[PDB]
Amino acid sequence: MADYLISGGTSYVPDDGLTAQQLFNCGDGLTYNDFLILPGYIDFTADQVDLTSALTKKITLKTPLVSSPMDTVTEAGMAIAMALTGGIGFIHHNCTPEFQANEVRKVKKYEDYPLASKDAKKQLLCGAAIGTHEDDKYRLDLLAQAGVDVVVLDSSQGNSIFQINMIKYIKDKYPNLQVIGGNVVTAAQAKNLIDAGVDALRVGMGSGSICITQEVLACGRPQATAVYKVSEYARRFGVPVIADGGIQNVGHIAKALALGASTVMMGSLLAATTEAPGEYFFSDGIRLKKYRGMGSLDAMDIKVAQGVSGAVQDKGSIHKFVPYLIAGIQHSCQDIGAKSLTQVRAMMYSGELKFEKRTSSAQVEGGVHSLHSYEKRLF
Amino acid sequence: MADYLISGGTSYVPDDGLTAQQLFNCGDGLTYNDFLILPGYIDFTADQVDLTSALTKKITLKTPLVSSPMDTVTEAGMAIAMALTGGIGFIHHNCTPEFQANEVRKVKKYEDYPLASKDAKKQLLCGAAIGTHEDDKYRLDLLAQAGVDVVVLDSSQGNSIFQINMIKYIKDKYPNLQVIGGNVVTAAQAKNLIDAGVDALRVGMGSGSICITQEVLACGRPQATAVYKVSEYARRFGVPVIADGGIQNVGHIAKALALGASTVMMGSLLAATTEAPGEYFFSDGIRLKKYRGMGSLDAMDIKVAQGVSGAVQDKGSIHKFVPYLIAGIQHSCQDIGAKSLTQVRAMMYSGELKFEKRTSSAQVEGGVHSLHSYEKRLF
Amino acid sequence: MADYLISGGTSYVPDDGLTAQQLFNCGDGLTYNDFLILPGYIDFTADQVDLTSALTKKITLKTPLVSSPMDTVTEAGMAIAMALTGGIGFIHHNCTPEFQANEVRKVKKYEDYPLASKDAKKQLLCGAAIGTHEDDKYRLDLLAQAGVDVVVLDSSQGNSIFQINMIKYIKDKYPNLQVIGGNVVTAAQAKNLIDAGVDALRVGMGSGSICITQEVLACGRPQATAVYKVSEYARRFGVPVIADGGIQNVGHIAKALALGASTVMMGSLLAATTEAPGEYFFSDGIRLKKYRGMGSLDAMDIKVAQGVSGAVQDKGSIHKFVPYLIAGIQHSCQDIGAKSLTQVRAMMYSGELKFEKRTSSAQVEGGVHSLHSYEKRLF
Amino acid sequence: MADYLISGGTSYVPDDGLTAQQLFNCGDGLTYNDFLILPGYIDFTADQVDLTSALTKKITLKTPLVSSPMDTVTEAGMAIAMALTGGIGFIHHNCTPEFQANEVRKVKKYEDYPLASKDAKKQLLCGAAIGTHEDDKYRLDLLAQAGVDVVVLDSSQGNSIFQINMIKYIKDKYPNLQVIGGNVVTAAQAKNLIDAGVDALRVGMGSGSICITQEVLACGRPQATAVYKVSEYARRFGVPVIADGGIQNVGHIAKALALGASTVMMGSLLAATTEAPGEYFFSDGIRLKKYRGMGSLDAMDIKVAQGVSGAVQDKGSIHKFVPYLIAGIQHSCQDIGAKSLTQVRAMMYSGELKFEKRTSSAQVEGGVHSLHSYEKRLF
Ligand SMILES: Nc1ncnc2c1ncn2[C@@H]1O[C@H](COP(=O)(O)OP(=O)(O)OC[C@H]2O[C@@H]([n+]3cccc(NC(=O)c4cccs4)c3)[C@H](O)[C@@H]2O)[C@@H](O)[C@H]1O
Ligand SMILES: Nc1ncnc2c1ncn2[C@@H]1O[C@H](COP(=O)(O)OP(=O)(O)OC[C@H]2O[C@@H]([n+]3cccc(NC(=O)c4cccs4)c3)[C@H](O)[C@@H]2O)[C@@H](O)[C@H]1O
Ligand SMILES: Nc1ncnc2c1ncn2[C@@H]1O[C@H](COP(=O)(O)OP(=O)(O)OC[C@H]2O[C@@H]([n+]3cccc(NC(=O)c4cccs4)c3)[C@H](O)[C@@H]2O)[C@@H](O)[C@H]1O
Ligand SMILES: Nc1ncnc2c1ncn2[C@@H]1O[C@H](COP(=O)(O)OP(=O)(O)OC[C@H]2O[C@@H]([n+]3cccc(NC(=O)c4cccs4)c3)[C@H](O)[C@@H]2O)[C@@H](O)[C@H]1O
Ligand SMILES: O=c1[nH]cnc2c1ncn2[C@@H]1O[C@H](COP(=O)(O)O)[C@@H](O)[C@H]1O
Ligand SMILES: O=c1[nH]cnc2c1ncn2[C@@H]1O[C@H](COP(=O)(O)O)[C@@H](O)[C@H]1O
Ligand SMILES: O=c1[nH]cnc2c1ncn2[C@@H]1O[C@H](COP(=O)(O)O)[C@@H](O)[C@H]1O
Ligand SMILES: O=c1[nH]cnc2c1ncn2[C@@H]1O[C@H](COP(=O)(O)O)[C@@H](O)[C@H]1O
Ligand SMILES: [K+]
Ligand SMILES: [K+]
Ligand SMILES: [K+]
Ligand SMILES: [K+]
Repeated sequence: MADYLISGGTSYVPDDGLTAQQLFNCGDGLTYNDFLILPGYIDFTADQVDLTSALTKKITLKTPLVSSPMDTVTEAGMAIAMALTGGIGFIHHNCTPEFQANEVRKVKKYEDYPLASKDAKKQLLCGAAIGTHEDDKYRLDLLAQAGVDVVVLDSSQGNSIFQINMIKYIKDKYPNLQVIGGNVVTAAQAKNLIDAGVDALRVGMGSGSICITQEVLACGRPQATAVYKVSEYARRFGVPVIADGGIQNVGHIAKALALGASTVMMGSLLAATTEAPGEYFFSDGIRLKKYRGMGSLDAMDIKVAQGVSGAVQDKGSIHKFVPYLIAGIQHSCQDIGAKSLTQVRAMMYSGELKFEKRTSSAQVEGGVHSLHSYEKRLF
Repeated sequence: MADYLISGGTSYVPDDGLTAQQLFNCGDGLTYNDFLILPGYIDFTADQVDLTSALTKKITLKTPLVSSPMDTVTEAGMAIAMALTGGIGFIHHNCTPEFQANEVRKVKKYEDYPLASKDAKKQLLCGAAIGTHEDDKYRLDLLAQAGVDVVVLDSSQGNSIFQINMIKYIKDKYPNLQVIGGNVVTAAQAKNLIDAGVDALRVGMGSGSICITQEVLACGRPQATAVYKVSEYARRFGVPVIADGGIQNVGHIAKALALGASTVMMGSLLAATTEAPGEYFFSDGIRLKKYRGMGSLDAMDIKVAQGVSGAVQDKGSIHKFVPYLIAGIQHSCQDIGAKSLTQVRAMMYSGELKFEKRTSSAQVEGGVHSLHSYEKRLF
Repeated sequence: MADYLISGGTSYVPDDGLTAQQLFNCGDGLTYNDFLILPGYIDFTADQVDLTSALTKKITLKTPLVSSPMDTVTEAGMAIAMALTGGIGFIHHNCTPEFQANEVRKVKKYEDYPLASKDAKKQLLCGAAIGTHEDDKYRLDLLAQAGVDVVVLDSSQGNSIFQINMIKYIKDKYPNLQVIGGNVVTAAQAKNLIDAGVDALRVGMGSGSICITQEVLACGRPQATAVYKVSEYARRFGVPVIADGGIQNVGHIAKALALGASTVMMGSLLAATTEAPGEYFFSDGIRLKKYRGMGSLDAMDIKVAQGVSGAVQDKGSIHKFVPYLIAGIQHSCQDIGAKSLTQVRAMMYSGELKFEKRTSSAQVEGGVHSLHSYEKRLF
Repeated sequence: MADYLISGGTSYVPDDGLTAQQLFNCGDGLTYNDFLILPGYIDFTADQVDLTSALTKKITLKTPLVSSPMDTVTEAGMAIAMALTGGIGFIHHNCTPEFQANEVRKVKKYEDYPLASKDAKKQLLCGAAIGTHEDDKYRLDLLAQAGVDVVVLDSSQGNSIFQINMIKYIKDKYPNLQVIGGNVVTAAQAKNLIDAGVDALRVGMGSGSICITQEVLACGRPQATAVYKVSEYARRFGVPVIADGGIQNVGHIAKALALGASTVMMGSLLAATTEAPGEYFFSDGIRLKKYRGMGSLDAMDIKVAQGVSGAVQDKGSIHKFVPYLIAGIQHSCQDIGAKSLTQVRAMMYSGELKFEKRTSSAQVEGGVHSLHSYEKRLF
């Protein structure tokens, strides 16, 4: 009958809101806080949401969470905790190659965690970072001998001849080793690195909490727009994206995933956790832990500093914080009417998922307001 | 793996062309010849295309073809042929009520045609037209006694209190009789008639081959835009649309169906057929049959004429012409990558189906050109 | 000094006109006659212009001219003449496989023409057309045994599972045989065929002089826009384009090449030439030769005709007509300030080359006007 | 082959971001902090970047850095240091003509610095400022007798008959003396001054750190837009531009140079340096030096004040600060993929260089955020 024959029985949907393509075609240079995702239809419970994510072409994780390769964020303990909770961690390289290899070995030889990320031998997955310099090759070798599963080329500007040469060298010498390229914020850089043969991209420049690259070199891009554009280009070749930098809350993670990113990497949000490197200290009755950019003078100690050093308040253990992030992501997916992150991205690329801009007054309204005092308890 | 997890395994589609919503949002006042449908992907043969169409809320036809209720187009013979070939015909009402009832009876009592349109009693479906005047009520009664399955309220401007009153009267006295309202070209008229309780809409004003309403009363609308807008509004309430007027070739039928119409009604294209009323004559060696608008002075014989009278060249029998139209529609559906008209409309409403405008030079290029002489043989 | 340091010594260029990207982003559905190329700077003579063109990934021609695979256009003689003059011809397949193979053999065994197109063995290059049906495979084999250098899959709508399967079969059985896919007018079809592994694309649908596909199936695209879009997509993967259909004069060839096409294929312009198949006849004192679409009822003799049959006036020998086209293309390149077609396309993609739209009055002004009578002698 | 013939072998570049022309055609009134430069491709080291810049038509500097002619910024010592480090300084004129001439003489008679800016006699380059009043002529004479190499006409609004008359007088009496006109923010003012015969333009009004002209007289322009527009007009006649005012960090210098400026002049950034005039003092444990606008009541002591007076924190010696600025500019050039500032401007005018807007949230993200405390050490 006509009820089905007119358009296939699918009840029409009133057109309200903007698609991601429309939102990011205005050239406004948007970030996470500049927009919201409109709600959809709910016919499932939050606990049924699947957060399985692809870190690289061949590596798949049960959660989209990744720890940044920073000397104040990720060491063997942080990597072990992230792998157990369903994510992965990248060991920093501001150390001797032997120390990094030893940390990787500690991660690999570690012995309920149903979501634990493991390799074919039931060993916890581990990542590591290397540079684009000649010495890094030796470092890579040691990391290869320690059983590292994936390596990320660490650089503020990854579209360089040095990085392409290193990618080709790695692929020739270690064909089975997954390689992540970055950082990039434009489609041209992504094209160059994908042609080089990378298995994933790391997207972000200037958005880091401890980053001052934008005001020093005038180079960067708003995080949300960069994520959207790079993910849209990379999806044409089946290359996943890691949104790196600018993450402050679960909402940012959900927005990054909805815009095309397959994984999200956080430095500050995981900083000051128990598993993070360093020891807690006290200042004015507040418990804090050090957190610094790898380009800050302290980290590298004419030198042009690209980062700052400071402190972050204690957040507890990873084993309690990560489940909260997982629950928040699941609830966001339920609110937008998606049973999986893959479905979220499919809806966004198909135009089903709708977005809306936020004015400054809209941002004020969205946050806490009109209260004499209040306390915020996330969980 | 990433090949499926990024967006669900559906290979991305480059964005090329305009959606129907984009095409008809420019306010250019487009007709059929002003645009083309872009080709898609073929993974089936043309003969598998299903042309099942909904004439009304409860009446379904195996073909989308309908014959206009005109004194030079549709009588008992034309209706019988159209029903046998898979369509339906509406008996004109420029005659006594008894004559129209007798024609309806002839259609109903008629005794391989696999696509034949039949009612629950295996009797050929038949339609009829009535006016919005007091006398028409009596006419309707006779048509009801003859077994008519559907009635169309014939008027150049159907958004009138008289038509709404007649619709309510029919629904009260004949609850099981399907009623078609029209003609309308705007969403407001469609809203009024749908609220009245019509089972289908007849869309078109000024586009008829024998119509001069636009130049006499300055009232009308381009056919393609009217079809799109009225169909888009009516789909919200499950009300099918009959695109009436302006059809000159199979391409026009395909375009009308793709823009939202569930059926297409033709007066001139079926004129001069063997089953059409009247007798053939000869002029300058050309075999012709009369064809006139119901608003022309001849048809109604101060009077304001809204149509003209003339002649149309012979086209043969319906039993050979209609199969050609069916084959052409199937081939168009295959070219645009749809296995059914329902799928065509679903794709158009979902944005998958793409369109492109045509400049005057584009129209010239599309037609036959750069030939000293030629002969056109459709089939 | 400042004369060079400000911007590198390159004198600034006033911004006047539109780039191709700007021109074809308006969604107006433009054809060749709807726009003009603005002149540039001349610092060379016309005879220095290089017309070297890439027919496929591995086949390069000294001229961009190709003869269509039509039963009234290209046979052994036409192919031989085109190869000698610097182009190439594709043997039609509306014949027995043995006849086509014999024509290919005649072309291959033919024994000053400095621009002659030859293979590694100094044998004239020859192309042939095949269908996407099961029988065509056998045909292909014979064409392979006759020494054909390139094969084009002939279809009005080339984005089909059948064509992809045939492409894969050819690449598996004949890895060294160049394959041309088509016809396509959108970037999605081009993506599918390029992923299948074609070596070149054939772009055009509805623009043929003897084509009525647009009015019968409502499917097609304006030629210029299709050429631009498909060429822009294909250039990303190094796949050349053959603009097919709608060519009436040298200006159209130049426009097609400037919009991204690597070669141009003409059916009507080369029709009625001495080397074309068939015999001349006389009508009202005019010497004409037959020319028909391969989809016309005559060519294939329910059948849905997609072409017409007619006659075209005599044009002389190919050996005199082709040099005129070469000279005209060279003069157009000189006028737009390019020493080669490669440079033309580089300028167009870089935005240096500028275009302007043409109104109908502009088209009238561009043509001959305000004369009581005149005679047009091209050369 | 096709790899090179299609477009010349240059791999296509995905279109991402806006050109400067597109960015500044929106009429949004942008400043430095409102946009970012997108990264490019790196195939060289930062130390190979050439910062050679044209101060005027005939004067070329090895660095684009200039010191403002202010009584709290530039005296003989500051000029000597700037010339030694590769820039130049302009002696202020809020003093007796004899004092200014003596300072110029001190600069000229000063006796490793490979980048030192020297004249044909191996004497350090020196600039000076004069007004548009009758007395200034005498001042000019003394400055001419002291060996000044370039003179800048100091005025908040340089498009005046007085300034044009002074320019003509200088050119008539001192044909070989380079003259800088300003200040201007629009293309009409630039046209007038260029027609007068200036050798360079000084661009800025309302952007100074100590300037309140915008709120007092309602006259001014955002700095970035003014720089872009004036530079674009001046480049047509080979006239360089000095971006004056609004510089707070290296990123601002890089942005100003990328938008068309040939040199950058800073008052506040060089204020409180050791070579700056005045003596350090202490306030609340902070070491500060005075810095005031030349239009402030203190500087000129009804009077309409156009500037304010205050203090700036100590920054150290010029010989250490300037190298940091040079290194930062080089790193920015490397990040955007340019080996020289000339190449940067050529890329920007050709559209190769891309830009992106910044929302307020984008600005917040770009800066330091999400830290309990931190310390910023530039170098
Ligand atoms: N084969 C090569 N031959 C010759 N020349 C080469 C070669 N390869 C690169 N160059 C050039 O030398 C410069 C150096 O810069 P890179 O080594 O590329 O690191 P970087 O730019 O990210 O940070 C800046 C400083 O931070 C310190 N640090 C330590 C550990 C980790 C990080 N990670 C990050 O900060 C970020 C990651 C993601 C977003 S930020 C930073 C270190 O001291 C750096 O110098 C460039 O010009 C380059 O082209
Ligand atoms: N209860 C009512 N009480 C009082 N006043 C009423 C009432 N009801 C309507 N009026 C008003 O009287 C006028 C008459 O006009 P209608 O009867 O509505 O027919 P119409 O406007 O289509 O054509 C015009 C003339 O053609 C002749 N004719 C004969 C047979 C069929 C057609 N079909 C068509 O032509 C078309 C169909 C689709 C596109 S064209 C035409 C006839 O002689 C007409 O007068 C209007 O003002 C109206 O409001
Ligand atoms: N393996 C397969 N198994 C099953 N079903 C298949 C398979 N493969 C395709 N089908 C389907 O059967 C139909 C047939 O159509 P095709 O063979 O694709 O040719 P076509 O559509 O271009 O022209 C139309 C008619 O012209 C005649 N003719 C003869 C020689 C050359 C041409 N060249 C052209 O005209 C043009 C070239 C460029 C622009 S026009 C035409 C012939 O009689 C045709 O039937 C389609 O539905 C298709 O999907
Ligand atoms: N031949 C002439 N005959 C007759 N009338 C003339 C003639 N020439 C100009 N007038 C008119 O008299 C007024 C005076 O104004 P100017 O002398 O043009 O200086 P100014 O407007 O920049 O600053 C304002 C006050 O600051 C004090 N001061 C001292 C030293 C340096 C500066 N430099 C700056 O501040 C800036 C530079 C770049 C951006 S700001 C300022 C001084 O006391 C000023 O009066 C105008 O109306 C004018 O048309
Ligand atoms: O020193 C630095 N300068 C600039 N960016 C940095 C530096 N150190 C780390 N980053 C980047 O900023 C990210 C930290 O993001 P966040 O802490 O979540 O805001 C890291 O994962 C790196 O991509
Ligand atoms: O006399 C008339 N004046 C105006 N419209 C008419 C008249 N007669 C019929 N029509 C309409 O025009 C249609 C004919 O369309 P066509 O003959 O396919 O061009 C009919 O089905 C009516 O909707
Ligand atoms: O019968 C047909 N129907 C539709 N298109 C055709 C037919 N025959 C040839 N063509 C196409 O039209 C082209 C002829 O272009 P033209 O003769 O230069 O205008 C051929 O090369 C085919 O691509
Ligand atoms: O008193 C003033 N009122 C307005 N502008 C001034 C005044 N003094 C200096 N300026 C301008 O402001 C610039 C200082 O820029 P900044 O200190 O880098 O922010 C100088 O080079 C002059 O162009
Ligand atoms: K709120
Ligand atoms: K045509
Ligand atoms: K003309
Ligand atoms: K930041």
